[PDB]
Amino acid sequence: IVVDTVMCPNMPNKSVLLYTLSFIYIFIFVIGMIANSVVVWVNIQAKTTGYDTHCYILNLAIADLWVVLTIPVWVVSLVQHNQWPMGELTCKVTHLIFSINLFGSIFFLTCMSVDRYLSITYFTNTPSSRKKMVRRVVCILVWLLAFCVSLPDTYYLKTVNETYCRSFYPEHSIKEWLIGMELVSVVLGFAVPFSIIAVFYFLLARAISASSDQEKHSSRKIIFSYVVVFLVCWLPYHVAVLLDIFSILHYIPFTCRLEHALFTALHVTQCLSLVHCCVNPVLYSFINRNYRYELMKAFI
Amino acid sequence: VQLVESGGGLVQPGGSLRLSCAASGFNISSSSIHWVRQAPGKGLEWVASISPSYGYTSYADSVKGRFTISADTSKNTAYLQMNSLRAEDTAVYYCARVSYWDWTWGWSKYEGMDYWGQGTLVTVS
Amino acid sequence: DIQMTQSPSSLSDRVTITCRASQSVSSAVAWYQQKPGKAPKLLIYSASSLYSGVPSRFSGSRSGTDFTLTISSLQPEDFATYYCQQSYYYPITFGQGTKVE
Amino acid sequence: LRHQSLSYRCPCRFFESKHLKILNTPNCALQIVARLKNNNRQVCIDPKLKWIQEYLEKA
Repeated sequence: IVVDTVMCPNMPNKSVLLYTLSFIYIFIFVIGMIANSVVVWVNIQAKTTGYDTHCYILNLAIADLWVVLTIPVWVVSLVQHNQWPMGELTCKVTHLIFSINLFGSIFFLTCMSVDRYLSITYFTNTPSSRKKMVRRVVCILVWLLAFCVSLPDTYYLKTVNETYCRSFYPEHSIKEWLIGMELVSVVLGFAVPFSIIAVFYFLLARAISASSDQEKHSSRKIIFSYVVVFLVCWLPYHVAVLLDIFSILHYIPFTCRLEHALFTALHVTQCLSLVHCCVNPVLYSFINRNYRYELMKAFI
Repeated sequence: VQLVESGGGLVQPGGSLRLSCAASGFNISSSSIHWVRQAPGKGLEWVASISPSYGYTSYADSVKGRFTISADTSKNTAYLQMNSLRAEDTAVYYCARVSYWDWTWGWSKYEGMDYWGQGTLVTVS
Repeated sequence: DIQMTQSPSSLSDRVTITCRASQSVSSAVAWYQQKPGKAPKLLIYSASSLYSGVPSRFSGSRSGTDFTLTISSLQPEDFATYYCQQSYYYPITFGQGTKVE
Repeated sequence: LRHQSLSYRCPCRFFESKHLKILNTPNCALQIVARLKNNNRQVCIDPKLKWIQEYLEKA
């Protein structure tokens, strides 16, 4: 055989990229916090008004609030070229909060998609008490499920010349864990909720079309807008992650430029993914006239 | 959206009788149809309801089991079918609609019965 | 049934109809107006939100289990047996009727 | 999901026990990549292995 040596020189604009990401992340932090906080407040006040206010909406806002709230720790670590200045216990705690809440928010979207179709067909002769009970049961189940999937990553997350905190997975399964976990994150994050989103919005569009009274008040386009926005937020990031996995397994031949491209791509798409939590309030709450009226009341 | 009742008449106790609430307009499987009886010189009392999507009926205790409610979605109409007639049953039977629109959903409210018929008089002589 | 005590059952103008509930029912009450030999017309669904084509004189409120329909100035279309309803729990339970003479 | 701080940019975040491509990255030190006859898949090898280090220093 022969050994080819590829000297990989330091990339020029790495510092610039990290500064740019911090610059985007601050905007994510501000907009996400503000949006979610006002939604939670308005949600509480709407129950007072006598509205059948969805439990799911309140929960979605809370879940997004937490994800957005774990941003500063990531920013601090990122500026120092992913070096870790905090403690191991800090690393574990921040990661667990980030993970549980992120999965939970996505799951609440999925619940709402199903709930639209159920509200038109099934729930219309169902007691008010019974539907509220169903929402509460689902709310507990989503939090529990979110907690369950988040836990393994935090367990193996341990702070490791230069200090970094990066998860060290079991000796004989390092590979397995890494790859496995991310794919679960991809499917549960995007494939499963996108499928649900598409199906129950296609059905919703069909149902509204069959109706004549409904379609006057409900736009046809906005239904598909929900589907397309979800697609846009998640697909690039998961593609970037998959490309990274391919490069590691070298089905993409190594180039210093390829590494630079991956580094840039992962970071940019990470910003796009984190924009998801900001955009969640707009789709389900802001469109509705009722929310706007309540929000005006709350504001004054 | 118009409701017209066809039925009523004089029918001896222990009998049966059917009423129809013909609906012209709205999809009747995206709304629940309820019946409310006003007994002569006495208060209202809920009678029956149906969500035709899954045929999810629901009846008041007084008429529980002994009345039946069945709907057709092909032509919008709901049918209240009575059995075991009594003086209790003597009333003017109105058909009412609880309506729904999916434009709002997440910031919904607890709607009442809004589109009401004109009612047929059932007498149990 | 989840009982409701609607009072007074006779009335005559500042008309208030107070409806108490046996259990906490949360804004699923309804009020009505059935003119004699004519089907009811909705006046207030939820607990304070009027239905379309229902005048501004009608005003709902919830004070726990003490719901109330208010008519600040009475009109000759208001002589009807108003029936308190709750739909929070099924069976849907109607009041005792509030005749307005 | 994991933030990129938790999975810092390396050529591989795992190691295994013909041709070698040798990556001298300023990030996660010296790394190895090794062809496999399994599917032409190539993954990193331990950069603490002795004859690996001797080869790296030699080259």
